[PDB]
Parts: sequence; structure tokens; C-alpha cells
Amino acid sequence: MPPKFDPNEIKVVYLRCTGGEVGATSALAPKIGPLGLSPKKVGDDIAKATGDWKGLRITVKLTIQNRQAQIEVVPSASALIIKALKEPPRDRKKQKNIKHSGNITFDEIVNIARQMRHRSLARELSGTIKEILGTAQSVGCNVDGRHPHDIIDDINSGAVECP
Amino acid sequence: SAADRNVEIWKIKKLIKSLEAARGNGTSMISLIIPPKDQISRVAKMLADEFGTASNIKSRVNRLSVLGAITSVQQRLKLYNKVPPNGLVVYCGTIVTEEGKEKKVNIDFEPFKPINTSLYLCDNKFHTEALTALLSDDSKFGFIVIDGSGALFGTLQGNTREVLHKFTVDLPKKHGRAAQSALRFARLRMEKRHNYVRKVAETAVQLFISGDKVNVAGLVLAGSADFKTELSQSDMFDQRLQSKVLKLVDISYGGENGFNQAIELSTEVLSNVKFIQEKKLIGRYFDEISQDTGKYCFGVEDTLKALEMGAVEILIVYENLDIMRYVLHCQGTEEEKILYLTPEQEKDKSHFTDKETGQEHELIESMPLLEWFANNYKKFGATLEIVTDKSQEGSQFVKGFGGIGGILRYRVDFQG
Amino acid sequence: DRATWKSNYFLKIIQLLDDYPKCFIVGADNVGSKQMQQIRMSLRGKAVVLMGKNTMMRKAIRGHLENNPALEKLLPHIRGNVGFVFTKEDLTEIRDMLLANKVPAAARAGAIAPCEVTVPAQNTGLGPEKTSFFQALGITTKISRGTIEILSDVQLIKTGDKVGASEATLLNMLNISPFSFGLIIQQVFDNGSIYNPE
Amino acid sequence: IIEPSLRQLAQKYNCDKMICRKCYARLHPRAVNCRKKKCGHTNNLRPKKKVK
RNA sequence: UGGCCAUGGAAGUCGGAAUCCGCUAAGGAGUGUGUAACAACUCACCUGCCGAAUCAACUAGCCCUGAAAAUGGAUGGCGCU
Ligand SMILES: [Zn+2]
Repeated sequence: MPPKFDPNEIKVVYLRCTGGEVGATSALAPKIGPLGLSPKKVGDDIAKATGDWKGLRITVKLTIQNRQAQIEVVPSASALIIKALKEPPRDRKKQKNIKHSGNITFDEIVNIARQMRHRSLARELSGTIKEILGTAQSVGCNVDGRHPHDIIDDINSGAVECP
Repeated sequence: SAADRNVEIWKIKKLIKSLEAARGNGTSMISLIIPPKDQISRVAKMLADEFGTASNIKSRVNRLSVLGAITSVQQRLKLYNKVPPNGLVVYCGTIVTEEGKEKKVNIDFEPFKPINTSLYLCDNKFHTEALTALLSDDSKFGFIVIDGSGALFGTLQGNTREVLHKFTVDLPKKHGRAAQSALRFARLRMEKRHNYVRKVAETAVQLFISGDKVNVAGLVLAGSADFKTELSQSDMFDQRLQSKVLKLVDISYGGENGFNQAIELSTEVLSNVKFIQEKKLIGRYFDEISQDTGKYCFGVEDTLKALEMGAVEILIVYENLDIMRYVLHCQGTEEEKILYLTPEQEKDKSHFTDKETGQEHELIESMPLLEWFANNYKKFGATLEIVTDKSQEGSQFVKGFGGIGGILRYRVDFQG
Repeated sequence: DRATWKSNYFLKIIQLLDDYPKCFIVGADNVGSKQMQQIRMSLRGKAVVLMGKNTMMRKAIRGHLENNPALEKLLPHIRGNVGFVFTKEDLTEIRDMLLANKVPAAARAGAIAPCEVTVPAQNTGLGPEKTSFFQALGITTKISRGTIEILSDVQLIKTGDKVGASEATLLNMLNISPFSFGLIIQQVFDNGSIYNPE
Repeated sequence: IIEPSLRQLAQKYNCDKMICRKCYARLHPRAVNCRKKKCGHTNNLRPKKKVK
């Protein structure tokens, strides 16, 4: 990759985001794609295959190029997994009104969300992570018919289970 | 709604494309078109006589089919009580097609847009040339007619001749028969005259502007007596409207009787507008090539790639273009691919064996590319611009660059 | 705001003083938030880092509270850009951990030089670019096929010398970062006894 | 072309200035009000437009 | 944390519904610069020095800006601080 055209190993990563379906406007390859042996249409098809059947409401795309074989993965964002665990799935084209229903409970499902966080946050364990992910939700609005804000203060669960 | 109009336009384009293909026998088809002002009784009479004339056509197959076509159109016209606005278009016939299927067919429709063209024709095919011409020429022009008696404002599509608004005025006399008062009366006369110009200009702003941006692509001032001159060279006339003033026309007559005159004299200047917009567009495209920039792109292999990626701002195409989008498909493995092929590469091509597997890769039928551009340029960046081969820059673009390219939103690198 | 917070800040420092009988006074200096986050991640389990003001001038109020002497010795040393590190493990080990962490942070143009900085003989990693920036002061650089190669191992800046602007920028372009430090240790508090990094 | 520190030195004197919205007066960049009695010490100030 | 709507691009930043938690010493799901979009830069909380008042928004007096005419010119004139 430096002087002319050489693969010594090539386990090269770059971060794309968004990818519900193929996308006509694409913008997947160019710049980084062709130089480095990853093509365009085939790379788009591989990206669709990995990010197919959930998530279809936006995804994340780390692209580990093994010479010519890209390894697309879905690294979890908090709002994306909330939108995945909503009332699915009216995918695309109505739709339309809009994607902000936001009354889908998730009480013990967010415990899995705080566990799947890649350490991060500089936390004092889940006790504080619960407060974070209970407010990441712009849409969800917490349990059954609750608010977010100050109900978070009185948590009585999952302090010792999340490590 | 604008989107609903665009859908109706596309539906009618599709309808016209299906009718052009049709074909049949002898002179069985009945291309009929009616203009909006026309009476239906008059057309019904005409068709009845045409039915009478057909009643001695020596041939068998032709005669009977034509009678039944004329019978059907007469019945269609009975269903209407007036010719609807936009005119009427009626296409009767007895089409041949695959499976030896000699099927009768009747398509009357109120077309989108007012059309000014009458037509009666019988032939083996349907005559959808007038419609295609109205679909092409979307450039509306405006027409202000000034006169000391009274003004007129109107519009003008390729065919159609509109009247938007008009008034008359009780202007004062030329002379004042007092020595001292001659001067004052003269100044009063010039003020009244300026207030008329001011009133005309205000009415033009009301009419020809649409959402603080002029709807008409041109604007003809006509009349006499250096009055239309006063309107063009004046600070009262708004600059956004004034900037598109294309002609000052010296006519005789005033009002509707002169409106048509003004059009006839202005016809040459109006047709040249599209040609000028092309020169400006392609001239802007070729600027990028003259400098380094690297915004520009050209050719299906590059321009489409640019379009897919970091999109184009403007995509420029020749009207005619040969190039066609085929859909290639595999027999066994169910693998597929789409490619954009030239007239020689599409007609016969041994390339399309699957090779890796070892099968014949069948090319399932095309959709033509420029149509393809029209379908989903909204999907990509946008501003699909068709250009002719007439201008010297345009001819370069067609002959040299292959009649396809685009001006890009930012700088882009390419390889291979 | 800023009455209840001020009271809450007093409660934070007193609780930390009650919990831990040992504190490490560290100078912040030219430091980043990224640095402080990295230090938090490294020293998460044992130590707790804090950054204060003249309401650390308030150890007096802790000493007032029907109990403590020895905190009287710590009052003069809360000057300059100072932060605390409360902890219970040990003293000499924690000093070694603080010294071992650190960060690069590129040249400060104008400030003093701690060590004898050098420029090894190597390519810059560029095309036919300005060699004149390097050769202006007194460096031997050639365009050895495209890349700007420095042709000798030379000392630009010595100990206790002021770093010029143009030479600082060239070092930043080369990605040479000997200047800055991270954080310094001035004084210590260990169960009443005071040490001076010894 | 021109040495960067030298350039910014010249800029300080010709470019980094406030300008009065009423009278166009060229003012020091700290300015809140105008100098000029002709505009009544306006306080409508804007920055001098930078060369792109 | 490419947060959501918006894909034409807004990961703080053409716009708009939002709009909280963590770390917290503390930083708005962001004042702007600017970007296709970032980046990069810029705009709290806290210190170090210095050493008592500091600062904001209104309001009303005098004064000034606003305030351009044709014979040379009039607080009555001279003049007057
Ligand atoms: Zn001024």
C-alpha cells in the first residue's frame, strides 16, 4: 500500500455508518474502496448481506478488509438497539408518520444493552450506566407509561449482575 | 400538487410510448385530437361524414375496421357534453400484436396542459407527434402588450395562446390650450402616464411572479409609441422580472388583436431561449475542463460511478442517447448483473457467457438509459439537463465527450 | 446553582479526606482532558483523582473538625495549578505509577527544554515540499528522490534552552514529541508524615 | 511569497479591525462603540471582511 | 454518540422536534468560523499572578448624531462659556 501496489498482510479497518438496505445514493466505496482492492457493487452486496434482516432502521459498518474480502460487523449504538427493540417492523415507504411511536417498555432488555457496551464510560458499574442508557432513548420513554428524568434515581436492580 | 402533476405527466408519457408502438392494418387507426375551445357537435358531425365516406371503401378488412373505429369515437364523444379544458385527445383503432391478437382499442383522455392543436388522421399507426412536442416544450413565456388605449398580459406555450389579464384607461389629451397652463398640464399628463406604467408593472409582478421567483422563462413587451420602452427602461419595473425581458416588439393594433401579431414577430427570439440556456450550461461545464478543478466528469463508465458516489450537482445528457441499460441473468446459479451498453455492444455480444461457472449468461431485456436517468435522477443529486447538438459547445459535448457528463458538487479523483 | 454545588464540593473533599489517610499532590501543568481520562482509566480501582481551587484551602475546616492536626503542613503547598490524588495502597509504588504513565504532547514554542532534543537522519514523509523551513536555521536536508531526507543526527535544542517557533513547527510536522511531560509530583501526604519525592 | 509571522504582523495593522455600520469607520478590533461623532458613537459594528 | 428527524449532506454546527445521563472540576446532544461531511479552530467550571469594588438592564436631564436650498444674514444686534 505505500510505494506502488503491495499486500504484506492487509487487515485494514475503516468506519462507515448507516446501511438499512443497498442504498442507491450508496457512497460506500470510492476514495478508500478501489485503491486497496475492494471493488464497489460486490462490496455493497456484502454490506447488504451482513446488515440485512435487522437492522433495517439504520446500522453501523466497520469494514475490516482482508485483502479483497471485507468483514462487515454491526457494532451496537444505544439508540439503534432501542429502535431495533421497538414495535417492528414497518421498514420503508410508509413508515412516513414517522419512527417516533416510543412506548415499548424495555426494563430488563436495557440490562443487556448496558452489558454489551464495550466497557467505556469511565463508570462505577451498571448503577450509573442504567442512568445513561435510560436517557439515550429520545423515542422509547422508558417503562410501560413512564417518563425518563428522575425515576432513574430510585433503581433497585442489576448492580452486581452486569460485570 | 406538484408531485401529483409529475405522476400524471409520467403516466401520459408511458401511455404515448405504448400507443407509438401499436401499429395495425391499412388505415384502421383514428388519431383524433380536439382543441379546448372547440364544439363537440361540430366534431360529431365531422366523424359522421367520415363514416359516410368510409362506407364506400373498396377494401374489406380496412373498411369495416374503420367504420367500427369511427363508431366508437362517436360514442366516446356522446359521453362528453363539452370538450373539456386542455382539449380532448381520442385514439381509436384495431391494433395487431403478438399471439395474432387483433384487438380493438379506444383511448380518450383530457390531456395534462392546454393544447391548441386540432387533428384528424387515419393511418396504420397512431400519430402521437403533437403530444410529444407539448411534453418537450415546457418553457412558458409571458407577454405584456402596452398601449395608450389599454394593456394586456398573457402567456404562451409552444402551441397554446393564453390571456391572463387586461385593462383599458381614460388617459388625457395630448395638448393644453393655455400658455401658462400648457406647462402644468404637460407635467400632469406625464405623471398620469407614469402612473399607468407603474400600474402595469405592478400587475406584471402580481401575475408573472410565483413565490418571489418568475414562473415564465421569457417576457415579451409589445405595443407602440415608446411605451413598452418606458416599461423596460424604468426603475418601477422590478429587476427580477426585468432581467428576463427578451424582446421589445413594435406592433400595430392593441389588445388581443395585436397579441397574436406580437407572438409572430417574437417567435424567432422565443425559440432561441432553449439554445442559449444550453450554451450557458455546457459553457459552464467546459469551464471546469479548461481550468484544473476536477469537478467535471464524462462517459457512462465514469459519470454513473460519480453519480452513485459523492453525487453530481448537474447531470448533462444528449437527447437522443443510444446507450442502454440491460439486465443480464444466469440460468443455473441465479447470479445477475446490469451494464450500460452502446448500440454495437448491445446488438450482438459474445462476452455474456458466465465463464467462472461455464454457462450462457442470458441478457434479459433493456430499459433505455436516458429514460433511466429521467426515472431516478431525484434519487441522485438531481437537475437532469438534456441538451441538443446545435451549439458549438453542444456539438463538442455530443461528438467529443459522447453526449453525457456532469458538473460535480465537490472535487473528485478517478482511476483506470 | 453555585451555593448548593459549593456545599456539595465541600462534602466531596471532606469525605475523601475521611476515607483515605494518604494523599498525593500532583501538579496539573499543560494537561489535556484526554490525559485526565486516560489517568482515570489506569488508576480506577485504587486511587481517586481530584482537581481543586481555594476551596481546597479548606483542609483548615477539616482540621477544625474536633480531631485532626498534620493537615496544617499541607496549606502552603496548594499553590500553582494543583490537583489531588487520594488513595490507600502505598507511596513509592504510586509515585512510580505516576511517573510511568505520562504522555507525549508536542513542542511548546517559547518554553524551556527539559532534555537535549535531537533530529535523527530520516525522511519526513512528503513529496517535493519546502526544504527551506528546515535549512533556515542550520539543518542538512536533501531531496533524495521526492522525500525530504535529513542527512545527519544533529542536536537542535539543549537543556535549559528556549524553543524557537519555526523549529517547534518542524518538530510537530516530523511527529517528534520530547517536550511537555504529563503531570509532576511536588509533595506527598502519608498518614501525617510529609515527603518530598524521596 | 511572504513569511507567515511577518504577514500576520502586517494583518494586525490592516485586517484585524472593526468597522462601523453607520459611517464605515475603521476601528480597533476590541471596539464596542464607534469613534466617530458623525454617527453618534453608533455601536452597530461589524468585522472587516477577511480576504478568502 | 454518525444521538434523532432529515440522505442532498448536518456524527454540536443549511433548517426543525428534541434535548437527558456519565465522567464529573466540567464542557451545550452546542455560540460561531468553516466544511459536501468531518477535521481543525473558536465560544463554561476551575485555578496562577495581580489587589477593591465590580457588573447588568432599564429610566430620565443637559449635550451630540439623526439634520439637505438656492442674493449675504440674523437668540433684534454686538457679543456671551
Ligand atoms: Zn460610525
